[PDB]
Amino acid sequence: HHWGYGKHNGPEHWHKDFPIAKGERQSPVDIDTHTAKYDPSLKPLSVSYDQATSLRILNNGHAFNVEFDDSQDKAVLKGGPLDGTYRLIQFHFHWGSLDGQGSEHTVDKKKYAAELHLVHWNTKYGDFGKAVQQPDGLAVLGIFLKVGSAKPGLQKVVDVLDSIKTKGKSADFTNFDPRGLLPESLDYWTYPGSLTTPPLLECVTWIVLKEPISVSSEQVLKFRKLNFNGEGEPEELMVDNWRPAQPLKNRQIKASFK
Ligand SMILES: CCOc1ccc2nc(S(N)(=O)=O)sc2c1
Ligand SMILES: [Cl-]
Ligand SMILES: [Zn+2]
Repeated sequence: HHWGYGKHNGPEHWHKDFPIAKGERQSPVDIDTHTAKYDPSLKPLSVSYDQATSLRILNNGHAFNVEFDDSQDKAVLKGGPLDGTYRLIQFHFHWGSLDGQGSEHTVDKKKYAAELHLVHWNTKYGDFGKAVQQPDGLAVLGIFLKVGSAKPGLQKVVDVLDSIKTKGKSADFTNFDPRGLLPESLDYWTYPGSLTTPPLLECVTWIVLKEPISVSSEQVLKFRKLNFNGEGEPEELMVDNWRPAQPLKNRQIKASFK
């Protein structure tokens, strides 16, 4: 066995191996724009990716991760609801089999075609492994993707996917600039949550941007050519690798705007 997104190992099954799946601060969640409240206590959000150093791209059987060198303070996220410095370690996406679904977070129940997750760990914990043992160990910047005009900055990623079609495959991926995946506005919603895939640890401060980026149908279609399976195994297209919205419970989503 092994958790996945299928009928017999999907999200509704995760709680068995990972009881925290029914926890008090699970992600993703639906973002009710009318209930979210503007928070003046939020400081300006700062995304500094100018010195970002990508190293490799990997198909881990659930999605593909563009990994970065986080041995030094380069690509960092700070400000907003965050206290201290968070360092970028990797980014990945969640997408659907159709344009009408694919995102994990939803806005007023609306599902986007995909969602980009830029993962960062709190530098005061030394490293990622230690950060995931803390309630404020991680910060994930989420960006929605809608199908429309192509996103130039994403093409380098889509063009390397052919080399990592199956689970376990990786490829060198240096000099990729994540700044090319950001929308114009940094307006966002924020709330305390968790990792959206096992181990589903509740160590994440979520920062979801309001403005989605546009990607072309051609670009997302290539995402859908990836495989969940390993080389030589029966083909199971990597699509719908998203977890649905979870109970908000005792939480309040704050807005950085209006
Ligand atoms: C220790 C294994 O590393 C992990 C495991 C799950 C996980 N989920 C996310 S997400 N979808 O951004 O909430 S990033 C991440 C890193
Ligand atoms: Cl299936
Ligand atoms: Zn994710």
